[PDB]
Amino acid sequence: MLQPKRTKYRKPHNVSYEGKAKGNSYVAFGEYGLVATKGNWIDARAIESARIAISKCLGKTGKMWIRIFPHMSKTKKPLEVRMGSGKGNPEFWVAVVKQGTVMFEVANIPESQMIKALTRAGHKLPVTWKILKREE
Amino acid sequence: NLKAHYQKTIAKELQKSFAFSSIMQVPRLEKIVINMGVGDAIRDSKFLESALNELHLISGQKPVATKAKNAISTYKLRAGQLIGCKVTLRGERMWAFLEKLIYVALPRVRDFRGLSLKSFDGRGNYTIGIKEQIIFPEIVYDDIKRIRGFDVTLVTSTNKDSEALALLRALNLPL
Amino acid sequence: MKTRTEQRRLRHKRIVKKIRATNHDNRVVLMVIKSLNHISVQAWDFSQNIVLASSSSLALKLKNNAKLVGQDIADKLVKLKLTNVVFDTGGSKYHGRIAALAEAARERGLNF
Amino acid sequence: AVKRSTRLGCNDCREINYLTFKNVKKNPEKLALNKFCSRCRKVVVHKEVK
Amino acid sequence: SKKGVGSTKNGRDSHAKRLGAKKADGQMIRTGQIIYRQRGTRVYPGVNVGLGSDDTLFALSDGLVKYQKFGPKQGKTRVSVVKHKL
Amino acid sequence: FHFPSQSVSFKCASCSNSFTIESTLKQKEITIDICGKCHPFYIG
RNA sequence: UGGAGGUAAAGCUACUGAAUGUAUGAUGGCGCCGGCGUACUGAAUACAAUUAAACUCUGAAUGCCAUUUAUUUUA
RNA sequence: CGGUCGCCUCCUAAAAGGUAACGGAGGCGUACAAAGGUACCUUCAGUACGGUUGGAAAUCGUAUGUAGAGUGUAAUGGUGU
RNA sequence: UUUGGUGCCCAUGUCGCUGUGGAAACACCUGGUUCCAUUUCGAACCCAGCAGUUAAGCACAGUGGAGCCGAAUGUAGCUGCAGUGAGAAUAGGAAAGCACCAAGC
Repeated sequence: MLQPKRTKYRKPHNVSYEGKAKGNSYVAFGEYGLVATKGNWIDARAIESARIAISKCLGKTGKMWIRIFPHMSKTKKPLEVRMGSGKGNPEFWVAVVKQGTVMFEVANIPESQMIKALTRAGHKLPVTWKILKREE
Repeated sequence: NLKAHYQKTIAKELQKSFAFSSIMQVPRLEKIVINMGVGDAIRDSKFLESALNELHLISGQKPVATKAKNAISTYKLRAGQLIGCKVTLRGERMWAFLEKLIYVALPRVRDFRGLSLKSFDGRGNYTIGIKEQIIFPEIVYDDIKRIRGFDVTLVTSTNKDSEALALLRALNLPL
Repeated sequence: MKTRTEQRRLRHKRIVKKIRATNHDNRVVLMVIKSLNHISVQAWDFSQNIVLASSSSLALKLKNNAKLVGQDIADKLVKLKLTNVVFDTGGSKYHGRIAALAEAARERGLNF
Repeated sequence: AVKRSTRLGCNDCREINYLTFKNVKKNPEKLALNKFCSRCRKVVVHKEVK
Repeated sequence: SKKGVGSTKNGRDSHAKRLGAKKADGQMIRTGQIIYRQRGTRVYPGVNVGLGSDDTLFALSDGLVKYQKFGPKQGKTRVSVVKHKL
Repeated sequence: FHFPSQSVSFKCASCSNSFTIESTLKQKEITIDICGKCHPFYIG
């Protein structure tokens, strides 16, 4: 999949993030971005699924970047186990998403193909796809 | 004595040849450092007596060793572990040893084809490094068991390497 | 770089500040400059950033050995009654005619 | 539980005078400091009396 | 059903000696009163402030507590018992 | 203080370099064959 | 009103750490002949934007203690 | 029972601080007769240059950066004569 | 006030450069010539003087450049749902300023 080198803490809290979009409200080097209508904790499986679906339905001469890479860790507990004993277990690393952050920034391929690519990634991504233009 | 002779005629000649806004931007010398880096003294070469003794022999100031800059495992030393010996040279002793350095040590340099190796740091210093500790008749090759010399250094208050080069050119030192 | 003067100044300032801090009741400040020709002394009161009196070849007691270079300023300060001063040891270390000058304060009222 | 302080007594009256921390590693020996004693009211060289 | 459950880490909040602004601006403070409690010299005593053998700041003499920013960035904080009459 | 170092003179054989100066206290007049103009490139 | 926070928040080339094209691109993959740029490892900055309770260059309101006019009650 | 029984470093814990948790981050059960005091002196580590071994670091002489060195600690901040 | 002492606010004022005044004072310099000191000695430290100097030590104008600070609105925060108002960005700023003593006055 897509994996970070390390996380800041092995078992970070699922802490609430009330506020607004910090950092990425746009793309950094692409021409469009798959921007979500929500901010949550997402894993690398959907990241890879959406990214490779986008690349498959795009062309070649365009360039690809992932902006908000997975940076923190996810702590999830198995099921059918009684509540207690603190937190769960460290698992798949997580990319923190805020209200307006962009996962994938792409460039140099026909534009409507970019819109379609982000839509079909929204099919492969838990969030409702949102289209974003070129910014920096 | 080279001291008064230089300070009277040669310093003035250097000042008037390439002039400044005064006659104290002349090539200035704060001191003369004589050095014997012996780090294998801890590794049992001669247990630090060689550097102290021979520098004291070629000293004008009481020899004080300096603590190491770092702590390294390939040459054991930590929290001090003074390696080698170091002597500063002030007052009379500066020119007292410059006379022997320029008149006696210079022709005895094995690689003496013009000492302009550009050992300047561009920071107003000139770092003469010789792998032959036998450069003065003030030392006999029986103190240490290694190829050894000195990293002596001419120093300047106002940092200008050309000033040290001018000092070198005017003291019978071929370039 | 250094011209053997700003080291004296930096030592002198650090020590006068530390000694002023030793006594919470700040007195008149005796800062003395060991110049190469003579020795100058100034009564900096560290409450207004001003000077009360001075003694040097221009102020009083022409070039310093001459223990009166400190005696006159101490006499001026006992006309001000700020004795037991926060006496700076000086960046120039306490030797030479300064040994005459510094104790010249003690013999002339400054009971530090 | 265990103690790093030391119990020190005056060498002129044998009373127990001082209880202060005491380096036990690099100074395992009994401490002999010249500090104030009360039954004579003056600085005397106390010794470990126990 | 319970026959054993996962352990608990040494991860509960560490409580220190009670510290904070024991005195505030505008009120007279008296000598010996604990004006500030710190663990390590970070907030610096000014004038007429005593530091005991706990890094505990009390009033050497009477005055008013004052917290001032100074230095090259207004980041350094000095606590000082400025000489206000008792 | 460094143990006292006294005046030493010099004498050469192929250059006759005579110079007196304060230096190491094991020698009074250093007589040598190579000093001054004796090295092949000491000239200049 | 005073004090300072460091919560929220922008930002993290302002740091702690992951991160990306772009800049030198050493340096080692890879060959080359002490010589050489590298299919890639590729430092950190210039530049580019990031992620974050245990990150804070900054950075509030609120809150907090003191402050003075002040009101309740015989507590 | 797992785990626990004394104490401290960060935060969730909502800005003085605090802040609950079967909440996630580390340990301690001490260390200096100097690491106390007085006084005087005294600094960055690093990095760089050029240099007897000495190589990247020792080594000298500097420049350099001005706190990322150090300061007893676990972590925190703090500390520029 | 020219110029010597340095407090005091900070990166605007931190740095860099163009330079300027030094005539007395000042700094280097003359030397280790004693007092004094070097964790090592004339490098300080001490002496007792300035042949010399504006370069540096000192001070004085500019260099808005590196760099600082970063305005208003808005923006999150905030939390009667708008203000409240960050940050951050821009404008612009600043090349220091705040004084005494002392001689050149």
